[PDB]
Amino acid sequence: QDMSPRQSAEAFGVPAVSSSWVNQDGSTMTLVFGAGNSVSGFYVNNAPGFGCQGTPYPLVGLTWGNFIGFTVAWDNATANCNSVTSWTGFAEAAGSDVTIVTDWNLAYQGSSSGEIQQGSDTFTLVN
Amino acid sequence: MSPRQSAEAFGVPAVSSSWVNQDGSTMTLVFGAGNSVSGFYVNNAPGFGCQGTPYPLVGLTWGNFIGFTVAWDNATANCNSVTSWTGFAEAAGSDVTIVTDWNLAYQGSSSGEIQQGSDTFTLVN
Repeated sequence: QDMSPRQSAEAFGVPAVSSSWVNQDGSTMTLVFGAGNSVSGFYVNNAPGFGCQGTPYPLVGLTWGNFIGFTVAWDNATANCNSVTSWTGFAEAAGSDVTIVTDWNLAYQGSSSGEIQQGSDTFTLVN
Repeated sequence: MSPRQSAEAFGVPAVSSSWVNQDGSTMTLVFGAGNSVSGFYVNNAPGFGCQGTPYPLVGLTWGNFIGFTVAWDNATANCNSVTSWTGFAEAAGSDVTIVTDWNLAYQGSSSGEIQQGSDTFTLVN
């Protein structure tokens, strides 16, 4: 009874196994639903005041129903910001639109010792 | 990046490690290729459904930084919700601690909600 990739995407509230999104800062991401409640994809940060912008970083997570969680480690071939971010949240469908309401935490190296910064991102489905 | 090197860099001298948080919740972390962590989590925290049964976890690390997610769905119990943790490991002698913050996305009183909390994990072996 493992949910198919397509069943998982439908439960989240999107038509296809892959979906494109944009947040309030114009950061973009693509989500790919797989077997085992799996979430894969990539993230492109556009948020002012952050490093590691404008290039894709892998994301991995899990999902159940309209709930999701996923992590991005800020290392790729182009740059490194020695940090990790996770998002957790819920999808809301309305008409032909979907939004994901998330909260995030970011683990990074403070000027002294490890620190965890927090925020919220709202993502809308790009059709 | 190889598993053991990732695990090392996190502060554990082994690809497989077991942890327990302040409330008695347990998890096993396996460092895989690249930046991957995979394992299982047993929630023994007061007041949550889905106690005492193992759920898959997945995440990524970089250095002593980690993020991982658990969907509260398995064959025993479904709590229609997901939790992610994000934090950092600190090593003292052969002790290793993970300080994390977590978010739980769930179906609240009248709509989706996100509850926040903090877990500290210690390395057991």
